[PDB]
Amino acid sequence: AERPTLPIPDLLTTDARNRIQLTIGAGQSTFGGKTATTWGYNGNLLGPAVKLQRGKAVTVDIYNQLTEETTLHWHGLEVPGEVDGGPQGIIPPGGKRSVTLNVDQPAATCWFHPHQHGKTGRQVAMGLAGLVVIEDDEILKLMLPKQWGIDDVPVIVQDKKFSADGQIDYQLDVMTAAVGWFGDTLLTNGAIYPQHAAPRGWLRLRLLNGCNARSLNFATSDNRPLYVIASDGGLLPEPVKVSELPVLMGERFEVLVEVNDNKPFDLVTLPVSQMGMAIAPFDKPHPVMRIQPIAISASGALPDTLSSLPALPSLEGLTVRKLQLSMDPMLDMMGMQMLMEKYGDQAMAGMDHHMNHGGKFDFHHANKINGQAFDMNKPMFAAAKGQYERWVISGVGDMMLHPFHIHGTQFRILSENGKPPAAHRAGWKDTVKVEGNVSEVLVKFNHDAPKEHAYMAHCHLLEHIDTGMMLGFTVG
Ligand SMILES: [Cu+2]
Ligand SMILES: [Cu+2]
Ligand SMILES: [Cu+2]
Ligand SMILES: [Cu+2]
Ligand SMILES: [O-]
Repeated sequence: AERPTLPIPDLLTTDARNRIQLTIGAGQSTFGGKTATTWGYNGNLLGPAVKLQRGKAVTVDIYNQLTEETTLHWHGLEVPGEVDGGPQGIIPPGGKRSVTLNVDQPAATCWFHPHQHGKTGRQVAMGLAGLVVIEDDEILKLMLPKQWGIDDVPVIVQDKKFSADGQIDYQLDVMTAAVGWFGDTLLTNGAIYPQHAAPRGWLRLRLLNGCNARSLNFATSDNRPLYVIASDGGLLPEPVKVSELPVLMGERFEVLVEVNDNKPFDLVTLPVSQMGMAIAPFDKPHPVMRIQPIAISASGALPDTLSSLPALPSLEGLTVRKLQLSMDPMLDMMGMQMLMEKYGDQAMAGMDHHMNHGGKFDFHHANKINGQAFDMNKPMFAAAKGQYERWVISGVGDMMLHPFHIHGTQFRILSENGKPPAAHRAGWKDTVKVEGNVSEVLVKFNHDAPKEHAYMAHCHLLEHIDTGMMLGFTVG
């Protein structure tokens, strides 16, 4: 049997009333020939790509047809707290909420997903994620590959595991609270190892790591390079050639890759040094999708220059905020123990050389920032509006991977886990690696967020969010 074609999310623009309609609902999908209940936006699984233009306002009407509450957060969008769709942005089951997004940031690939309090991991695992394609005047002048689903394609990479009956096997338990929910089956826009037919020339891939907990590292099967043109928050100043591209949970990169006649190749993910993530089949390079060259010329360009990246400002005088991540030691130890007991030594491959005691010992509030498991009723601080701040985020105290994400902003990384950032990570980012060390970012918030619709700052390993590793903050 041939590989299925790569599914392409619909690219959705506004109607005459200036509205985009998103319906959140349950349906069925098929994986390895077996039906599973899944959730999607405007469909059974995943979601569309919402197209936004800088300087234009759109209204999004969001219909929750689930039987449980949800929220809809626009990861990477610089919007006021009131429309941010964090855990306070509740959409009742069977209800509708509308938001007006006044887009004011550069071209970028962002995404959207639920932020339901304590249930974000489950709701993403069940299928809910969509994309956001922001354009501006600058990017169109570059003449990059631009034919959606032909030479400009989104690639949403996610793992799942399934029970014997075919259903998605999600659990938030002591093991997954520590190390995350991860699986043995890799999906690419919902499909298992699809093919994508691409014209000769440049192919633009908009890569999203949509896994709950699994870090990825993209490369090609024949070692042809990837030319990174954009990070979370938009274009780099010029392309950065890489042989491999690590991507943390919730991160996006756009790359160009060459397509040549008669030479199919795979996009793959290489084994990562993260606990639990190198269990077979992920102990070896794992195909993500096959690129099948078509002998028709593609028109897109890889320009020498992409955008202007402003200089980092002087750091003296700027407010320095400390955010100390932590995990309860006992529940960290217990989750790791359960991982080791289940999978053995392979659960640490590639790393460096039972009674009820009450609510005090509950893993549901075991993970914390500044000594506090997330309290939706108490923002931890008020950040300045329109002012650069230096946020220092420490994971010293444990060795888990914490891709740290801050709502309401695109920031510049100053130190990523104790080193200056790689060139392709030195531009606009909404995520920074924290793993047993300290990161520092330069952040600015252009929009207000009140106590009642506060911004969040959190680890993007979803099971850590749901077990407390998040804080709220206000702006303005
Ligand atoms: Cu996110
Ligand atoms: Cu976000
Ligand atoms: Cu974490
Ligand atoms: Cu978030
Ligand atoms: O998020």
